[PDB]
Amino acid sequence: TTQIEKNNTIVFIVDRRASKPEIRKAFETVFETKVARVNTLITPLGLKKAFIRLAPDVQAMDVASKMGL
Amino acid sequence: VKYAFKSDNLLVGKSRRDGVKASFKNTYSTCRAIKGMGVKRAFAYLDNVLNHKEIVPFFKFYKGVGRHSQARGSGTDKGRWPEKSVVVVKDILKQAVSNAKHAHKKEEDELYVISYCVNRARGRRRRTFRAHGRISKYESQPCHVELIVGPKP
Amino acid sequence: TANKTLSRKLRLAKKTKTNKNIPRWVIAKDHLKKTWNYKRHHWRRSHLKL
Amino acid sequence: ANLRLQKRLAADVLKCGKRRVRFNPAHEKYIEQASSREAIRSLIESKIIAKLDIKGSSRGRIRARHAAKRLGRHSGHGKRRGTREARMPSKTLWIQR
Amino acid sequence: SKGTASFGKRHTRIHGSCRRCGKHSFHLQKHECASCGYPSAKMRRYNWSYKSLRRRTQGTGSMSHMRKVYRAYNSGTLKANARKYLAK
RNA sequence: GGACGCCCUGCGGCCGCUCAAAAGACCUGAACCCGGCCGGCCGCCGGCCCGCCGGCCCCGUCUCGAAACACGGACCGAGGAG
RNA sequence: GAGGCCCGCCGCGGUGCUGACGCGCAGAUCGCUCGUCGGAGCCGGGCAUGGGGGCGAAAGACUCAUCGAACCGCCUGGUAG
RNA sequence: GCAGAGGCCCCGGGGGCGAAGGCGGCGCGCAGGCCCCGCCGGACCGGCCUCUGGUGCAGAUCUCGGCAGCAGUAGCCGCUACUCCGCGCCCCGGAGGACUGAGGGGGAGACGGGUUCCGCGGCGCCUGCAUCUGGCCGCGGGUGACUCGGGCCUAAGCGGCGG
RNA sequence: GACCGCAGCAGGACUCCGGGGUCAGCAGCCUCUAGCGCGGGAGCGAACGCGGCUCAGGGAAGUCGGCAAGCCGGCUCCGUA
RNA sequence: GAAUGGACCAACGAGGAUCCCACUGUCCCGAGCCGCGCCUCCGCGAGCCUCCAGCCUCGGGAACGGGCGAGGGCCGGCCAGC
RNA sequence: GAGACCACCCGGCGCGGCGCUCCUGUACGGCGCAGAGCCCUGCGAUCGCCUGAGGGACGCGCCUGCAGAGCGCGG
Repeated sequence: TTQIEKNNTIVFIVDRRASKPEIRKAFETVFETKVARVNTLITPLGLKKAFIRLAPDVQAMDVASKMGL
Repeated sequence: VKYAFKSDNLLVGKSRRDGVKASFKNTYSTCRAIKGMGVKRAFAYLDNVLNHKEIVPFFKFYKGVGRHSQARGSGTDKGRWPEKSVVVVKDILKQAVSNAKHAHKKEEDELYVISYCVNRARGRRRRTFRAHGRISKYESQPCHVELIVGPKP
Repeated sequence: TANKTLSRKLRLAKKTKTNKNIPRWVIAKDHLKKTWNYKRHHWRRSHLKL
Repeated sequence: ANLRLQKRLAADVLKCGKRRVRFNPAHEKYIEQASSREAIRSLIESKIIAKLDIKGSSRGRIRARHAAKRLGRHSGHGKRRGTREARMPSKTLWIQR
Repeated sequence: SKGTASFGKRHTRIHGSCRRCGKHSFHLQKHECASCGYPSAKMRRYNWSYKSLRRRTQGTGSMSHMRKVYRAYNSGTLKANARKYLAK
């Protein structure tokens, strides 16, 4: 949650099959926001976790607030 | 029926513990030495074995136990001071001392230890490891201490 | 091992999430009487994939 | 009161090994409450958490014997434990000449 | 050094998981499954072991399709069959 | 699936409670083995008031012949072969 | 500056002690003492060779604590004066 | 004597007014064995006649399960080592005194293990003495790559090919 | 320090970076950095063991055999059958 | 007894012998002294074995007995050694 | 004075001082025109004197200081 405030990054678990570009289009279309970069690790427990850094113009704190995170 | 002693109107205070994590052999001896002692004398005596002033006579399981000067009087040259057992026997006696005095309203002097049954109990079985691919055991020997304070012998 | 394979990682991952105790509420609902999983493993003794 | 987690963090902040790290024993409580690199950094300004110097061995005895060796004081045949050719290669002197 | 020292120089994975049978029977060097038989199309069944055959065969899994279709044969799969034989 | 009260630094104990019963982590609960308390000085067989006299080698098994310095046998329970 | 040269560290072997241990630290370990140490050297990974077959600077050695013929199942509850 | 089967047990065999089983004590029988009494136990069980058999155990380096004496015995003899004080546990903090001694008891990787990593709480196990410790247990988290590696290409090799 | 040997198994595991002093040395011996105090402690100071020292005078007479120990050793310079 | 190779030894060799100088507890002839075990305590705690029982002399006996015949010794309970 | 443990023999013990005697071999430091020499009053391995010194002691003699004989247990 500190990352949302200083890295503009919302961390989301996404499907393992999803590629970086697919999560860019999905985050943009579902949360109506602009994304800059998605870094992705597969959790030791086999879950893809995405670190979406939102584009500078949008602030993640507002985007997180709309989701409730 | 866990308690071996049958009071049959003997006005006694009884406290026990089940599978106490001590050695059966060492605890048995502490209880036997305590038998017949005044409740106060027993408390002082058990404090003395902890302080090494007085020894616990080993009347039964004595092989490999060293003769000491303190046991000269008890009639057995052999004796040992078992510290872990002494703590348990004092704790069990304390619960009996309080329970008789609260239940039978008896002054501490009147109460004297009268019964000491200790029964070997089931114990943990940690494995030991030996030479030539052999696996041994380090089975424990817990005991069920039952100590009863009473009016008179 | 730090150079693992996703397919191997996926099978090892299931084992980590599966090695869990019976939920206490499950024990209560079914009246289990046997609260130990017996399919629970330990990294020191158990060799998965052996 | 394990101060081990605080000690590990203090080592990275100070940039030194845990052995060098020392704690002011008086402030046991304020170190126990510390739980972060930043919190330890505030303690470092208070000087309760400090590192020692590397206390490296003295070279004074060595730099005295070395100077005496320049005066030919400790060189003798008993002192030599290696062959002349090892101490002075003959190739070295010819190549220089 | 026949036993302990020799066992200490082991740090390799001779066998690996099988594609078809999900067991640590696939030799990595030979590319064959000890139990599954993969990459052979036919599976490895040997009547020398009754127990091995029993450990993996029909009935040792969901039997999803077969169960559903067997149940239908005790119901309306047979009526569908009669309709096909006659016209369609 | 354990009311209460008493204590205990506390653990835990103690009472009791529920129930027909604790049946209390479990139906019955044997043998071996062991702890208390009490009672004796003791293997068997016989006579006797009862600790004295008399008699008693360790079985099974092969074997001409076993107490054998032949072999098998710690102990007890269950299973075990025309 | 040459050498299947010598001494010697790590390594690589294992000579003695008939040492310790011998229900072991250990189904072969430990201590000194050793042989060698630019070589016909050592070490890791990949690979190939399969059972009367392999491999062997040959010891019937080695082939996963098994080898003068592996191991697992089966024929097989093989047969025995 | 055992365990079943077919019958019988003269108002339809014995049983919560206590079955089988267990523990002691009589009695009968040459004995195999039976019977009854007391106590525990808590629902089944027989006698006779005919029938059946997977029908009686001191042994088999018998099988399996329990467990004794030895015996509070043998042993816990590698890696130089701890001490004082704090509230102090072998954990921790300060102060001493050591040690591994850069072919390290250091800091890192390949492999192999597969979450052991970390933080918080605890000890019921385990830590072969202890523990307030922990690699142990419960809970919650933790692995981010255009440049590093896989992928890529070939090596020994291995497959594939009208056949 | 988590691999592999039934173990928290004086067992075995491949690399990479490698300070100071004495030294010919990456040897031995102490040290800086960094790690750290290891299946527990107390006493007593028997026999006997296990490792380690020393021993008068003699010196292998000991023993199957000088086994074991002891001697020797670095460097320079003579002198070498 | 002559490539089932004969003779021959420079240099080697953890190869197998013999002797000498040196050196030393190898020994005469053993003695003292460290550490660590042992021993005693505190806490932990097995293994293995086990017909029974654990004193001898002689006799007879599967010819070499703890037990059997005849004597002669022997409270019982333990430790450290061996 | 005795010892694995015990037992044995002795008991108001012991601790740490002081003398005596003994072991080793002349303590730190100060002093010198010592000192081979070198060089500025500096340097120097050493040597002589204070010093058969100092340091040490588990043997003796003494207390000069602290202490020291359990209403502990059993009869």
